[PDB]
Amino acid sequence: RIAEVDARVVREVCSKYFYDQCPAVAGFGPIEQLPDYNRIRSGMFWLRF
Amino acid sequence: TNIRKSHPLMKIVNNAFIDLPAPSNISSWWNFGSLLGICLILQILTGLFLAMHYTSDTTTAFSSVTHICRDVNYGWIIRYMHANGASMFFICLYMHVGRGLYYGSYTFLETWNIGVILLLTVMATAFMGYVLPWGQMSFWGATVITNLLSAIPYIGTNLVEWIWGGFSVDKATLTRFFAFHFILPFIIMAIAMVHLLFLHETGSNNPTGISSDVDKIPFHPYYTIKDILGALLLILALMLLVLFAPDLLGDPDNYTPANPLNTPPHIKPEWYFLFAYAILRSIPNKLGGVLALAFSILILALIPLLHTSKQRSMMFRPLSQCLFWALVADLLTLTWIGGQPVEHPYITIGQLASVLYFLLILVLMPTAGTIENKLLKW
Amino acid sequence: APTLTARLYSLLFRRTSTFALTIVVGALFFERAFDQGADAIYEHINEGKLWKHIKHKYEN
Amino acid sequence: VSASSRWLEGIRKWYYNAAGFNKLGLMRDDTIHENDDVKEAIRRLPENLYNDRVFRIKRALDLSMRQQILPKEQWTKYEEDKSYLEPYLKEVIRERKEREEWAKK
Amino acid sequence: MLTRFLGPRYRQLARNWVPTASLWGAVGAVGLVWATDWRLILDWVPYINGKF
Ligand code: HEM
Ligand code: HEM
Ligand SMILES: Cc1c(-c2ccc(Cc3ccc(OC(F)(F)F)cc3)cc2)[nH]c2cc(Cl)ccc2c1=O
Repeated sequence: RIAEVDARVVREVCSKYFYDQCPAVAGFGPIEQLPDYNRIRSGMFWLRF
Repeated sequence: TNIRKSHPLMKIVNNAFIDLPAPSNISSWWNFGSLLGICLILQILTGLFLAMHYTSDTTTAFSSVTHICRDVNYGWIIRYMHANGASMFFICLYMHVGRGLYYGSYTFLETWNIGVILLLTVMATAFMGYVLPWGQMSFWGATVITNLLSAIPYIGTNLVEWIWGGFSVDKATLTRFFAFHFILPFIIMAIAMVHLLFLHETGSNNPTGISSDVDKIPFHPYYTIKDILGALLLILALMLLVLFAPDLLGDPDNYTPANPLNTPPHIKPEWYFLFAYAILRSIPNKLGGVLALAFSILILALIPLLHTSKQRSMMFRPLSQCLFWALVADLLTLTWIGGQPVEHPYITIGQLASVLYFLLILVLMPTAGTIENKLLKW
Repeated sequence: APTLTARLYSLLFRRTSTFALTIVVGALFFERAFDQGADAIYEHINEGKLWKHIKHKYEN
Repeated sequence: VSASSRWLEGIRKWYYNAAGFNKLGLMRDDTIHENDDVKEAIRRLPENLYNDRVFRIKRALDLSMRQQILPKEQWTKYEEDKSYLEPYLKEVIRERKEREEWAKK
Repeated sequence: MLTRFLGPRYRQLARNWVPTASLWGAVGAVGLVWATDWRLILDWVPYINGKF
């Protein structure tokens, strides 16, 4: 199973599961600098791509 | 790591617009300050395209403006946009000032005073613009404002002659008014940069009047989209005026060429100065009238000194709210009176309105503040 | 996938270059469509008044 | 009991209800304008009172954002609103006036 | 003299990024044609051709 992976498969799987997805975020402690949820969400894609 | 936070030029924009912490509960009244940013640029654009077809010669000024209206491709659109943008600018400006007065934003003394300077500069630019068409009202407004400095003792006539560049209003006056009208908006923009700079240090206010460091959100994307919506509504109102009522806020008399001999019997200035024209008509005294006119505008500089309440904003101060709306109604009364002939009973009403205006600003607001301080037991 | 919006997302709106291409093509067609509709409405409201309605009478 | 005191109590209760800061769940001392004296007085508060003040202000700001108010059963009662920032601000003003009096000489 | 960028990794990266560059070029071309109202190209488009 491992030997059959290549760059194309990794790109397709990552584009499926990461790109332009709504994440879940948890923060604990001095987290005043943690970005807003809109900023985290907008960081899940690129305008160049 | 991120170029946005380390580049020399983009860092300023990042700290000014993108990552600025702002309160989460500022209402729509905070949009007007951004709208004044838009309108200014609009007047710089449209006006810059009117200067490519305008000639300041006294014999070929009215004709040049009619050439712009009739011969230039889409020139009527640009002309009437520049004409109504002044009314939009002054509506936004008065809303900005009322917002600052109601919610106690005047405690930022530096920003407040720089804003007073900006208000005076914009008033001068608007007045100098209205002379360039060279109609009846242009001539008889330039005459009156230039003679307004004749009340100063011992130097009045010389200053009047120096501003006129002659013994009367003539070609030299029109040319220098054109030059000043061209150049002054750039100075206004330069001062507005300082208006923003002094506000960057202290942060912004909110309707509650309570410090909002606990609840902050980034400026982008939350107040960029509200800026876009406000700009859209502004464009809607401006285009409604331009396309469905091009001459509602104007005056017919400025469509006749300037006549140095005759004077219309119902002279009046533009709608956004009438209140001053109501004050000056009230006092039957030249120097007293001019001083009252100056003080009615410069009394905003003394507003921070008269604050006597423990609470910053009027959100929790019912008596102050009642007095504020009485002041607004009185300003509307003065604006109504300024458009009427000097005759009975409007003289008495104008005098009473001016007295009420000054009394409300100077006497009653601190008294209400002190009474409210005693009611809350502190 | 059966839904129209799912097809539009999976086909066009995933990438941003395709999003921009869709926007410019939509603007290109929407310009002509809106112009024709507005001109038709304006001509119908003011029928028998515009120059083009009374043009045939005078020019030979 | 005094009739003048009764009228003062009635007027003060009426004005408290009319001011409306209680509808957001705030107390009177939450709404004070913060200057150097008040900043020092707040800096001297203990932990629990400071945290309570922070949470009350935060909830009020959220209600103001959403253009809502609390239900009538959670409004601050006029009689139970006891000032917590009185002695601290009193002592700070006293010290400042002592400094000014020394400076006069 | 940018000879640092001749290797398998850079040709692989170029192969990956070619389609997006082509799409952005197409966006630029279509935008230019739509903005300039260039009749030379637009006269061949079926529904647009009726506007002239
Ligand atoms: C804050 C900026 C400005 C304001 C508030 C303003 C205001 C005005 C007003 C009220 C008028 C009278 C229009 C009328 O009664 O028909 C006017 C006319 C004029 N303005 Fe401005 N203006 C501004 C900036 C500029 C600039 C930057 C220029 C040129 C670079 C310019 C060029 C002109 C010209 C040529 C006229 C006379 C032509 C006409 O009658 O339309 N303006 N302006
Ligand atoms: C062309 C003139 C002006 C421009 C371009 C301008 C622009 C702005 C902008 C962009 C802001 C920040 C956004 C906002 O708070 O809405 C602002 C805030 C402010 N301006 Fe102005 N302004 C002008 C005139 C004035 C005047 C005449 C006054 C007062 C007499 C004034 C007083 C203030 C105050 C007090 C604030 C801060 C409000 C607060 O946060 O409590 N400005 N202005
Ligand atoms: C008082 C008065 C005015 C008038 C003119 C201007 C203002 C406001 C103003 C004030 C100062 C100013 O210059 C400054 F900002 F200081 F540089 C620019 C504008 C207020 C009123 N304008 C009239 C115009 C006609 Cl046509 C006739 C009579 C009147 C009339 O009696």
